[PDB]
Amino acid sequence: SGPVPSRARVYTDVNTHRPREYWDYESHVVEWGNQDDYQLVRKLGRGKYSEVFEAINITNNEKVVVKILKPVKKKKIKREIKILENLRGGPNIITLADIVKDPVSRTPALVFEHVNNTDFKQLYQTLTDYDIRFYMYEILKALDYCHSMGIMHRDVKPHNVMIDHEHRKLRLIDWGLAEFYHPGQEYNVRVASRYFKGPELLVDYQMYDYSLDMWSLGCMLASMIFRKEPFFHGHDNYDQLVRIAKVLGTEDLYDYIDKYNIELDPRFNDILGRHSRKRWERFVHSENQHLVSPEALDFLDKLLRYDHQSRLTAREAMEHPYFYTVVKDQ
Ligand SMILES: NC(=O)Cc1c[nH]c2ccc(Cl)cc12
Ligand SMILES: NC(=O)Cc1c[nH]c2ccc(Cl)cc12
Repeated sequence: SGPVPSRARVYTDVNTHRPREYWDYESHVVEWGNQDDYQLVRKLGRGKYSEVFEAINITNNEKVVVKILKPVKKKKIKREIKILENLRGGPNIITLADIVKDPVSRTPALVFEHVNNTDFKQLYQTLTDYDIRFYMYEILKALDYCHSMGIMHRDVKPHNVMIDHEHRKLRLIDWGLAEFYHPGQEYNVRVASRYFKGPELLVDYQMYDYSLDMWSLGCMLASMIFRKEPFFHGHDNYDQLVRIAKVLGTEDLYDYIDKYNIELDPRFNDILGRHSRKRWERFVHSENQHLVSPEALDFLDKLLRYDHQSRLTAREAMEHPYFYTVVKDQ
């Protein structure tokens, strides 16, 4: 009658063996700080959910990044804070230094460790083949850690990867979309950016898991190695599935729909058509060849799969020979 259920292949039950307070974020009490510890120095950007500022901690002149939240429901803020606290200190995770509240306007504001420069405008531009491997391996460290801590990031894309190319350091940021994985739980599919949503989000399969972040990572890698950003350039959510299908083929699409007994929105019944699975060589040209290799295409093929169950996990991804040179170098 309904969709066939699903469980993560790894880290399935790590949140069950935790004390309830670790993932029951609705019950978390926020420990506020004094916002008068801090002065804003200048603005750095503004995303969909917050404005971002360079700022200074006046007691100990420490330099800091301040994210002033546009108003969201109290429970999503408790979620983000709890996740950031759980992950603090893990590899390549942004560190949450404080959390403050404007006395007048009552707006919450997270305070983070300084890092500078973003993946955009330096992504498909200045990085060598070895850079891409190195930085991808650093992202995998973050994803494997957070998954092993029971947490889905759900918004992996270049805008949320802060790289500081001088010091070869990387932080995975904006955890406001992240969730705890619980076996059997049905999640909201209206997450992540259009170009990075996995097939499970596009077909509205709610019992997804960590492997969602591995579809996004595969999207990021495809755009970097082919120098085509975004790789899947959908007009909207329904067309986004069409763009994937024109690359991955429809056969595996309808195979995935049947294995999980997914009801396909009748909207799709006309735009998907029939498409062969294309070979990756179709995307290689003179301008991107120096970043493409058999290793990279093989690795990519194993991230971009319809069946979320069959994607490389993060730990498996780090064992792929695309990263042999990186691993030996540390
Ligand atoms: N002393 C202040 O209240 C300055 C200020 C205005 N708006 C903010 C938002 C966050 C943080 Cl940490 C500081 C500020
Ligand atoms: N949220 C952003 O993408 C804006 C931004 C620019 N530069 C940063 C550095 C650190 C952090 Cl947390 C955020 C930013």
